[PDB]
Amino acid sequence: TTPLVHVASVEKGRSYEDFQKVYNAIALKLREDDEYDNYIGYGPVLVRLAWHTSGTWDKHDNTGGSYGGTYRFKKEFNDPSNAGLQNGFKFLEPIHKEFPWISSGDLFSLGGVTAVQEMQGPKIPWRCGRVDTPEDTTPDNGRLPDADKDADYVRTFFQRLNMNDREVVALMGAHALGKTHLKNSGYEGPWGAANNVFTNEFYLNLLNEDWKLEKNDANNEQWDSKSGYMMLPTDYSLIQDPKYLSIVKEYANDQDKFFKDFSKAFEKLLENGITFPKDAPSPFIFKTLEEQGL
Ligand code: FMI
Repeated sequence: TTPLVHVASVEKGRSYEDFQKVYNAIALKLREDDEYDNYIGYGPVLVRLAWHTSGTWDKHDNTGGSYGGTYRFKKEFNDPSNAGLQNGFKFLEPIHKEFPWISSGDLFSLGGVTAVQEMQGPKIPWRCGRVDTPEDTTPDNGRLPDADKDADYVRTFFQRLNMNDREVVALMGAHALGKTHLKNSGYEGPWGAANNVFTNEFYLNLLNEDWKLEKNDANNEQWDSKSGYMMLPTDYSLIQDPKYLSIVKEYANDQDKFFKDFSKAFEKLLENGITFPKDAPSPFIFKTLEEQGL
């Protein structure tokens, strides 16, 4: 029961070039399967997948986390909190088939990095080495957060993932991506207009839109704006709490600062629970398809 240690182990003989190839395959498929979710594309769901497979981590005993790639097991696969992520997993299936040597954890996390970068977000340094672990290492459902709570809940919840106020506010900025789907979470609507482009729009919308607390078709409360945008109760709590509000304003006024902070927090999130040997490769920074002329 003692807190186990997960040491990163580089996939046998693999290096930067090998992972850039996986990144490219993911990016090329993101470009090809552009019709998904009313042309939003698979970018957003891949980011959510990367986060959900990492967000089960508990700093107290190092259980859960991105290391094991346990989402491939039924218990986690069927977590109500992961409803809808099967689309992301299906997307990665052909990728894993072409590169069977990559671990599940590395693939799930790399999918998130690839999505953010291809959607014009900041570069996210990424490290390889996650190793698949047995089905009995799969964390129980209920470790992922709820969206119907307030700022105090958010702050306390994220302490389990060792994230502070700035890290939490920065991570939530990813909600500029995709949308909520009534069938998956009991919420409906997008947070903004640039559904598949990574920008700081989440913060601008929180501050500039005229929000009204309404009930959706699932009988859940959510904040709506005449522009057709929505915010979860937890999203809105970021402007209700004075400390979170200050940070929201900072990111709404500094795109570069948001990109830099999100990059650090996202990499941290994807690496929580992993021990990287002193002589492990330095983090990889993958070139986008655009940068490669592909
Ligand atoms: C890594 C960034 C990130 C973080 C940190 C983070 C944190 C948290 N998220 Fe969020 N998320 C991200 C990225 C990130 N999210 C993305 C990209 C989406 C869009 C998914 C899609 O469009 O398919 C979504 C969609 C989504 C939805 C709609 C799901 C659906 O109906 O398909 C809900 C209800 C929530 C709830 C919550 C919280 C508030 C409760 C778990 C929360 O704490 N999210």
